[PDB]
Amino acid sequence: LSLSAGRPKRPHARRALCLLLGPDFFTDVITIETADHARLQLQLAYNWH
Amino acid sequence: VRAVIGSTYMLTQDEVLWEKELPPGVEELLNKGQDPLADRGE
Amino acid sequence: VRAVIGSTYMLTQDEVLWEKELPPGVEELLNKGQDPLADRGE
Ligand SMILES: Nc1ncnc2c1ncn2[C@@H]1O[C@H](COP(=O)(O)OP(=O)(O)OC[C@H]2O[C@@H](O)[C@H](O)[C@@H]2O)[C@@H](O)[C@H]1O
Repeated sequence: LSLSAGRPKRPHARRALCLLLGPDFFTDVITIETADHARLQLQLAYNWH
Repeated sequence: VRAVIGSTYMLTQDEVLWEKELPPGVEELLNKGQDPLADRGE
Repeated sequence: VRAVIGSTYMLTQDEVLWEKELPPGVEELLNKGQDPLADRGE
């Protein structure tokens, strides 16, 4: 599984045979723009299982 | 020319090994693309 | 070619050891990924 890893979530890193199904979390920085044209980068924990 | 697959084949009296000539480019995709589900970034 | 697992196997008269050639990259993930639950930061 050519997964994604790192902070800015590069699309091809962490290649790996396994696939965890447990309640983990990946932190990704996303740079989004508000309605007042003030762009801001923010992080989500993304609790997944 | 036939494709024999199965047990360990022994060539008979009137058989010779046939070299399958793949088109160019395809030979690179079989050596490189061992698993395209994981090897896809390049 | 078969996978014999169990007791201490002894090769018979017509058997030879078969080398399983893994695709490239997979051999690194078996030596490196001994425990991906703990070895995950890299
Ligand atoms: N080999 C793998 N197989 C399946 N899933 C994986 C694998 N490697 C990572 N993952 C999942 O993808 C996520 C990618 O995480 P990263 O971006 O590499 O790390 P980060 O997002 O900074 O933090 C994740 C945090 O969660 C914990 O599970 C882990 O200890 C880590 O500190 C991991 O958290 C994990 O749940």
